[PDB]
Amino acid sequence: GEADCGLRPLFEKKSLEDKTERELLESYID
Amino acid sequence: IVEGSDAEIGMSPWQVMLFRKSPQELLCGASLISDRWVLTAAHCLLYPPWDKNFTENDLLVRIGKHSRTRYERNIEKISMLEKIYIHPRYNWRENLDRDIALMKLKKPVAFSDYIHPVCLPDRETAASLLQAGYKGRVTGWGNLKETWTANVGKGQPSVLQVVNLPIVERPVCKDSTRIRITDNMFCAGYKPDEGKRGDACEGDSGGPFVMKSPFNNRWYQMGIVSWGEGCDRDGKYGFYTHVFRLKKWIQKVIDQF
Amino acid sequence: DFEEIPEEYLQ
Ligand SMILES: N=C(N)N1CCC[C@@H](CNC(=O)C[C@H](NS(=O)(=O)c2ccc3ccccc3c2)C(=O)N(CC(=O)O)Cc2ccccc2)C1
Ligand SMILES: *[C@@H]1O[C@H](CO)[C@@H](O)[C@H](O)[C@H]1NC(C)=O
Ligand code: NA
Repeated sequence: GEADCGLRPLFEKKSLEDKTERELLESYID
Repeated sequence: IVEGSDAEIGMSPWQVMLFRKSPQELLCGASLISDRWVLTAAHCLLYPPWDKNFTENDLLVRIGKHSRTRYERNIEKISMLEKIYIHPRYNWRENLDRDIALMKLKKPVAFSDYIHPVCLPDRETAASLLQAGYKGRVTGWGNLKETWTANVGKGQPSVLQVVNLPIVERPVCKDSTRIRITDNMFCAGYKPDEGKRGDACEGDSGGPFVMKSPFNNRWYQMGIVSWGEGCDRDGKYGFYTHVFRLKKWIQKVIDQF
Repeated sequence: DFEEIPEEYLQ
């Protein structure tokens, strides 16, 4: 179906997170 | 990027560099949205007052880069442009309203570990994520300070920079600038009382303001670095093209062309 | 201060 997007080969796709994405997600739950 | 930090390798696989051919210089950032389409700011390409009017032949697009200056032979791909499309009601006269442009690549690029497209948001995503107080991310190879001492101060980064910034309430955005801001813009950055800093700066323009959805794990481009008054000034905010509000135009151009 | 790229791309 829809083309793959917004999942980085070296991060999401290997279940690793970048140094500062946790900061983005926590902003959602204040 | 002011007050940001080095990106990790492959942290922004959709980040594109707009490279001027002659002289060789960094024009603007941009983002990859499919194998043949690139999104950027209109004002990177066209601004009549300074007789700025670039052309398919005037520019190269560089995809997959980490270093600002190196030719990263193994990793980056260099493409030529087939055609440029600027939003027909882009207002360069008074406020940079609808600061958006598409670029069609001459040939498709092969994706890799370093080259991957960002998602564009649907109605549901845009409604949930574009809320005051939520943080997005800006990346680019633009300047590290507004101003600096010539031939001593640094300057320009050597690798891609990243900063995370909160979206700001529409009332505060309005109060901070004498410019007539429209519904095709949002502003982000920290408020004077918050103790953190950060902003885009010269050369970051046209690059992506992205956010990550916690429910599907995908990255969405919500904004495009558009304009601001200086870099990282107290009581000032960066303004971004509102990608969702302008999605119908994007949709038309890609479908028809 | 850019490294030079293949001149095929610079025409
Ligand atoms: N702090 C930020 N996040 N931004 C975005 C990244 C570039 C930053 C520095 N760049 C500047 O400070 C120069 C100029 N500002 S301005 O306050 O003079 C300004 C603001 C709004 C305006 C609307 C219409 C016409 C002129 C305007 C001029 C401008 O934004 N830019 C954009 C940029 O730096 O890419 C320079 C520019 C404006 C319009 C066309 C070409 C170049 C400002
Ligand atoms: C810029 O250049 C293009 C192609 O040369 C031309 O068709 C267009 O009308 C120009 N636009 C402006 C505003 O100068
Ligand atoms: Na500010």
